Amino acid sequence: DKEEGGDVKAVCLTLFLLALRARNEHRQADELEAIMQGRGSGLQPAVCLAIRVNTFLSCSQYHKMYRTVKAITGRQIF
DNA sequence: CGGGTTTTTGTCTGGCTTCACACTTGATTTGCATCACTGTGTAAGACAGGCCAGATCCAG
Repeated sequence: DKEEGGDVKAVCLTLFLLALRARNEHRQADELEAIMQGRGSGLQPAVCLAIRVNTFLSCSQYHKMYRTVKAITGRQIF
């Protein structure tokens, strides 16, 4: 917070990417980049909105599907 | 119109990873084209024509 402005999460993921590249890995690096950016392993709200609308899903139906996926998989895809 | 002072970076430098890259063939798994059909088209209004009724007219 003294000289680097004061953003904690930024320094955190930067140090993690540096320590990861130290191990010269690309798989994990790309995974965390996609997670932190919001492009892989998890849909944007507009994307799931388009899916729910263009497939005629009811709100109740969509909630049922969301609940089932979250219960079985354990990871929030929608 | 271009001098100071940190940012922003590709290297120099050579030596350690973790993935990349030739071949099979028999499956196994995805991806995509094809075919006979579907729904949404969904109540009233204008006009001519036959028919008596009753008004319009005729003549003893």
